[PDB]
Amino acid sequence: DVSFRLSGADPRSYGMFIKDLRNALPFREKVYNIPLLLPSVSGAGRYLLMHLFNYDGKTITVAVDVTNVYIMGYLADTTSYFFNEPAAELASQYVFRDARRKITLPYSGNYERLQIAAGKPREKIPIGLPALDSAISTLLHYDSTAAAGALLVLIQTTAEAARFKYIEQQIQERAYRDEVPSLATISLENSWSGLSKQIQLAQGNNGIFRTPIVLVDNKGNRVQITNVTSKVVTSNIQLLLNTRNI
Ligand SMILES: Nc1ncnc2c1ncn2[C@@H]1O[C@@H]2COP(=O)(O)O[C@H]2[C@H]1O
Repeated sequence: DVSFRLSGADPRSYGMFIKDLRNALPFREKVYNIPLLLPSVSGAGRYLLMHLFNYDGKTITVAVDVTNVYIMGYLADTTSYFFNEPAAELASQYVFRDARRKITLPYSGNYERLQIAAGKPREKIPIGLPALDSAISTLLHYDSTAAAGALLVLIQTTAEAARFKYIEQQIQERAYRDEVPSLATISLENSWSGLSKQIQLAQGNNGIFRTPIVLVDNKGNRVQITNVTSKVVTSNIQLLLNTRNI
């Protein structure tokens, strides 16, 4: 398992949590020095448990699929909650079995579906460590509209920070003050599957992307990624989605 406590949290302790989260995801190889997530994991081993504590020390446990860093569902006290999608229904056979009741949320975990349920797109929802405190508090007691927003904060401050060093550093900048995600943050979230695919294809194409990827850089400017010498490949991306799952 991995844990993060908002009480006494600082940029350093958040960084240690994101390092713990990356290190809990299995890999058999690295592609251009980036861990390659597994094509498949059978049984309960597919799911990592993340224990998150708000400023007041109240806790949820979040189940994460270790093949793709997707959040499946979470446990709050004696109630489990799962996304309305087949991967999450399967997860509910293995995690949080001892919950008194299991609620299926009225949405999948897709960003587009969560944004419709929340009533706002990601670009308008402030993120940061205070926002994550609020999200844990929201998820402790069922409210499906509030939960959608809280889940968009939770996904970006955990899974997306695990995937990209830049996003980890953006949340560190928001340790004591929330701010809507940067243009580069949204670009990277949207591009993870595409970048993962092109980096794996670059093995066999001399490090050259078969299809260049258009991103937004840390200054808000267009950058076209053509090959593995790009900063996004050498420094930023931390995990690759296996091409078998694309
Ligand atoms: N259970 C989930 N199902 C689908 N997407 C999820 C889930 N949990 C978190 N996400 C995020 O929603 C996003 C939608 O497709 P993405 O390529 O952007 O990557 C995904 C994940 O980062």
